[PDB]
Parts: sequence; structure tokens; C-alpha cells
Amino acid sequence: EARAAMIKQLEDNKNQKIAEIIKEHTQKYNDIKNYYSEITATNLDYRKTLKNE
Amino acid sequence: EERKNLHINELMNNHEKAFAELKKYYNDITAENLNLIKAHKEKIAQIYANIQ
Amino acid sequence: DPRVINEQLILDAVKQFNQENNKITTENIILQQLRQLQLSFKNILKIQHLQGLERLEKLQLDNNIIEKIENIDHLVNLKWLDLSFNCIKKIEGLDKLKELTDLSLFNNYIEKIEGLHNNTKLNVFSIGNNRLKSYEEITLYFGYKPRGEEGTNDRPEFKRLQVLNVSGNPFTKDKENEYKNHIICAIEGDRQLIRQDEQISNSYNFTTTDYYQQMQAQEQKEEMDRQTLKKKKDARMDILDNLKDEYLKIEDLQRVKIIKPNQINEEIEKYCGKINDHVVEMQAAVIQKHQLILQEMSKTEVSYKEQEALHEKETLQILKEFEHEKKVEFRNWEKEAANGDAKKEESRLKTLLQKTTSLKNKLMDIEIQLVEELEAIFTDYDTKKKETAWKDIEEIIVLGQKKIEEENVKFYSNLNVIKNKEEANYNSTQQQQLEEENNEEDDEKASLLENKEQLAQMIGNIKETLIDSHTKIILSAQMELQKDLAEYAKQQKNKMYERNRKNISQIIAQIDAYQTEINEKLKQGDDESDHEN
Amino acid sequence: DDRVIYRSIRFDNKRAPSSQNNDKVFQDNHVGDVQITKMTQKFEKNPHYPANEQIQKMVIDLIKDKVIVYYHMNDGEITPIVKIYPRDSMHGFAKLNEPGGDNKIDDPLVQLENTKMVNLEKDCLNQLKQQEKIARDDEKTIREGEIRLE
Repeated sequence: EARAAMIKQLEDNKNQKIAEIIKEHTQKYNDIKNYYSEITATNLDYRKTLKNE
Repeated sequence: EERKNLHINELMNNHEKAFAELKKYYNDITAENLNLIKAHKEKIAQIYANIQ
Repeated sequence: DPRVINEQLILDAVKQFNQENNKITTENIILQQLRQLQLSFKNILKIQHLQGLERLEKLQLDNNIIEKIENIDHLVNLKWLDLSFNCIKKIEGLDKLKELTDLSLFNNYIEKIEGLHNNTKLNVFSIGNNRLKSYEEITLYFGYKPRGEEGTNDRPEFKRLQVLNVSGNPFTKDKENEYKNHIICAIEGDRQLIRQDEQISNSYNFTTTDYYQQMQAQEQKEEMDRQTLKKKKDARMDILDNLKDEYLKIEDLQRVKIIKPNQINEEIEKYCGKINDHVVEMQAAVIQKHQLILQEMSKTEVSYKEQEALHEKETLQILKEFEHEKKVEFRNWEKEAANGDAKKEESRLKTLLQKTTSLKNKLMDIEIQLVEELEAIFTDYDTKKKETAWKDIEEIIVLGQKKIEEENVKFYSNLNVIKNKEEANYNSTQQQQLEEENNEEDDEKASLLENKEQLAQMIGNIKETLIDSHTKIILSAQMELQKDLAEYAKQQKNKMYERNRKNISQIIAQIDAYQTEINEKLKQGDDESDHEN
Repeated sequence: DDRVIYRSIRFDNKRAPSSQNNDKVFQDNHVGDVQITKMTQKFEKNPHYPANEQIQKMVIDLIKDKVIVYYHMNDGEITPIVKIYPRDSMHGFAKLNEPGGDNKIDDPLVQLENTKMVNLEKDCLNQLKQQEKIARDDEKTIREGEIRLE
């Protein structure tokens, strides 16, 4: 019983940390994507000057 | 403990690979415009001077 | 900057650990009160600032860039250590981290089980997804070595190592279950399931059951050896262990050997044999008499325990009668407060206060009687042991010295006999041979044979040094045992005084408690008649 | 194992089975519904734990709204551990409506000991009830089984 409880709580901690890692990766991915989407959108829209020029 | 650390590190390696992929992808698609536009404006000035 | 432990970083880590565990962050969480450390995913590279954290028993520093094991070896408390899945590449610092129980260096760059020969306490080992090439490193810790290798490890190292994982290593990915089978047969039901393997089982002959019996027999023999050595040291007799070696320290005997190395060497061998023998008998006799000392100390301590427990129960029951006496006292006092006879309430409570004074006197006298009992216990034990056991040790150590010096004497006599034979032979040869290749050994022999007094002085100084060193060692052993027995007597006296002081102070405390309870009841009775106006 | 080698419960037959205090109303095989007044669990002095830290004895006087816990004595001790704890709060009944009252309940230990004594009370009462049923069933079987011979 003690071993099962200890393994259960060990897994609880390990998988909670794994979930934290996954959530961190997902949110950082979203942030990088958004910032460089801003950059790329500016870059692309900054050519209608050329085309009207 | 061993097995959970194995999975944790596999997961972080996957995350790092995905992040690096996205990094090169968006840098590559970010790296184009300003200089071409500078050249366009340079030749704009050249042209209009030729007309004057 | 790679994360290196500092005071502020430690403070932050403690903050976070307490936040996670719901632990009250006692503001003065001692910088040196650390047993469990966990610094994973900080990407630490080196270990530092662990002074005061030597009490660290469960260390967690895996999943980072660390590559070296350092500044944790002085943290010998580390039993459950994980430094795995990192840039680490070697096993070290655990030699003094022998207490290591659950060692993990998984997913690292280690290629050998090194430093764990001093981690033989490690029952649990993980070296997986490292860069190893063979499992035999772990089995070497079990008295198992590959055929054709000369090694001094005939005794298992990881005798208790039953947790063994190497999964994910280069060789562990190589032709699976080979290392499992061989390690298990040389070392968790997988262990027996793998012993079920037929052919790799044939690859070993020292079975796991044989390993069990070897471990059991070795434990028993080592217990016997420890007990015997403790017996001899309690006799304070092992100091004579160098008794026959005094000729080694005596240089003159080496020169004497020149006259007759063969006869003199054999005589010195016999001298060492006799010296060691007499040493053995005399030291062993002292062993037995100090064993008597130990048993009589045990009986005297048991007498201490029994007298103290008797007085324990005496005072306990006495205070129990006082307890129920005051129980009835206070029940009646309460029912009277329901009535209002504050005057007689106060009278009986002051009577109980005088009862408390009398009980203080009686229980102090009871503890005095217990102290007297135990002090007479000490006196009688000292009389019997010192006069019987200590004396007997005196006479038998003196007898050991006597036979030791006697053996010195007859060894000296035989050396002199060899000298006389050599001198006679040389003198006979001198009158019939005046030239033989000027040998150097014979030159020194003839030098002594001319300076008879030189060789005589050499052998006399041999005897002098032998007797002097033997007497010095024997007297040192006797003084050491005297100090041991006086030390035990002082220990018992200090124990008696400590129990006396604790009982005195706590009797003071309980007397104050009873007196304060009675004062509280008296004040209740007084102020119950104070509100009746 | 738990070291409570003795367990007692005082009753007040004077006290009818007051519906207000069910924990004081006990499953008595003999009297039926009567109001308990006292419980007690005597915890063996474990050599593995200190005498003064192990509860030597626990005394759940339901009426006193408190318990008296004694912690085992040590060698040379003549000062007994007579600690008295108000039961009014040990069951978490400490009402936070009181503004300004120091909330050591915030620090875990207050409610920790509160719930320790809550568990002691529940264990004592339920063990008493369960042993009452044990005796009831054993005697029922004994007095319901006919006389027979080997």
C-alpha cells in the first residue's frame, strides 16, 4: 500500500511537471508565431509602396 | 523515476526541435523586403530626375 | 552564466520548494538544514555552496547540462541521488557518498560504474541511455568477473544491489536481455524471470542463492571478527601486537644476523613465534576478564534500570493517589462553589498545599533513596570489578610481560650462542687461512669478531630495546584499560547525575504545577466569596 | 499496532439519549440509547517515538467540550504530561466569523492537531460501537445455538 501510494504520488509529480512543460512549449510556440507573424505581415504589406511607386 | 525522466527529456527534445524549426521558418520568411524597397526608391529618384 | 549555487539562489529555491509543498517557510530556514535538494530544469552546470547541505540525502539534479559530480561527495548523506539525463559523463564523488542507495546517472555520457566501489551500499543503480558498452561493470560488484581476468575482488561489492537498470545504453540496446540475464545471475521479479534463462544461466556458475549464502556466511564471520577484535581492544591488549616486531625496529639484531644469518634468522623466527604466542594467550586472557567486566557492567546497569524503574513506579503511583485525591478535592470544591462554602474550600486547598509541600519532601527523599541505591550499586560493582576483573587484568598483563621478557632473554642467549660459535669458527679459520678474496660480509663478520665488545653491545642493545619496547607497550595497554574502566565508571556516574538532575528539576516543575493548581482553586474560592457583595 | 491497548467510554444513564449530541448517544447493547460523557484511548509508548510526543492517553470528555491528552513520561520524569485541549475547535468548529482573531488555523498545525483529536474521537467512538456489535453478535450466536455434543 505504501509503495503504491509513493509510486502514485511520484507519477503525479512527474506527469504534472510534464504537463507544465507541454503547456510552456505550446504557449511559447504561440508567442513566437504571433510576434513573427506581426513582423512578416509588416514586411509583406510594406511592398504596396513599391507597386504604387 | 528513470522512466518519467526519460519521457520528460524526450518531450523537451521534441519541443526544442519544433521551436527551432519555427525559428528558421519565420526568419527565412522575415528576411525579405527593405533592401528591394530601398532600390525601388533609388531608381524612382533616378527616373524622376531624368524626366525633370 | 551556468547556474552555480549562491545564497540568494538557495533562498529562492527554498521559497519555491515551500510554496509547492505547502511548507511554512520558517524565516530562519537554516542554510545548513538541507537533506532533500531538487534543482532540475534550471540547466545547472556545476555544484557549489553545498557546505551545510552535507545532510542532503535525496538529491535531484537531472535533466540539465551538468557533466561532473562534485561538491556532493561531502554530502555523504546522499542516499537517493539522481544526476541523470544530463551532459554528465562520469561517476564520481559517490565513493564517499557510499550511503548512496538509489543512484541514477541515466541519459548521460558515463561509460563505467566507477566510484561506486565505495557506493557498494547502492542497492539501486541506473546508468541507462548513457554511453556504456557492457554490463559487467555492475556485476563486478558481486564477486563476478569474466573468465581469464586476475582480480582481487573475490568479495561482492554491490552485495545489496538488486535494483539494476541499464536500459537505453548503447550495449543495452545491443542484443537485448543479455545484460539482464548475466547481471541477474551475477546479482524486480524480472530478476528471477531472467534467471529462468537457460543459456546465459549456464554462462554463470555462482548462482544467486549461492550469493545469498555467501553473503550470510560472510556477515556471520565478520560479526564474529568484530566481536573478537572488540573483546581484545576492551582487554586493551592489542598494543602488544608489535611485540615480536621489536627486533625489526632494533637495528643491532640485523648486524648480528651477519655472523650467522641462517641460524640467527631461524632463531629470530622462533623468537617471533614465541612472542606472538605468549602475546596471544595473555591478550586473550585479558579479553576474557574484560568480557567479565562487560557482563558485570551490564548487570550493574540493569540494577540501575531496575532501581530507577522501581522508583519511577513509586513516584508515579504516589502522584496517582495525589491525583485522585485532588480529583475528589476539586469535585467537592466545584459542588461547593455551587453551594458557596469558600472558607472551607480555602481551608482544604491550603491543606492540599501543605500536602504538596509534604509530597515534595517525600518524593525528593524517594529520589534520594534511588540515588543512594544506584550509588551503592556503583560502589559494589567497582569493588568487585576493579578488585577482581581489573586486578586479574593487572596480573595477567604482568604475566604476559614476564613471559615476553623471558622469551627476549632466551632469544638473546641463543643470539649470544650463535655469536660464540661464529667467533670460535673465525678464530680457528684465522690461524690456517690469512687470505680469501676480502669478502665484504666476511669483512664485517671479522670486524665484529675482533670487536667482540661491538657485537656484544649490539646484541645487548637488541635485548634492551626489546625489553624496553615490550614493557612500554604493556604499560601503555594497562594504562589504556585503566582509562577505559575509569571512563566507564565516569559514564555511569554522569548517567546517575543526569537522571538525578532531570528528576530534581522535573519534580520542582511538578511541585510548582500542583501548587499552582491549588493556588488557582484557592483563588477561585476566594473570588467566589468576593462577588457575593 | 496503533498502541491503543486500552479503550474506555463513560456513560451517563442519567443522561437520556439527547438527540442533540449523537456522538454522545452511543450504540449500547445493554442500555440502548444513553448519552456518552467520556472516551479514552491509551496509546502504547512506542519505543520508536518519544514518550512525551506520543499521546500516552487520550480522554474525550464530550461534555467538557475538550479532551485531556497525556504524553508518556521519560526517565527521571516526575512531571506528567497533562494537556487539555478545547474540543469546541478541534473539530474545525473554529468560526472564522470572529474578526481579528489570530488565525493560527492559517498555519497548518492548529487544525492539524484539531483533526488529530477529531480522528481520535471518531476512532474511539466507532471502535466502541464496532466492539459493541461484535459482543452483541457473539452472544446472540452463543445464546441462539442449541446444545450439542461431540
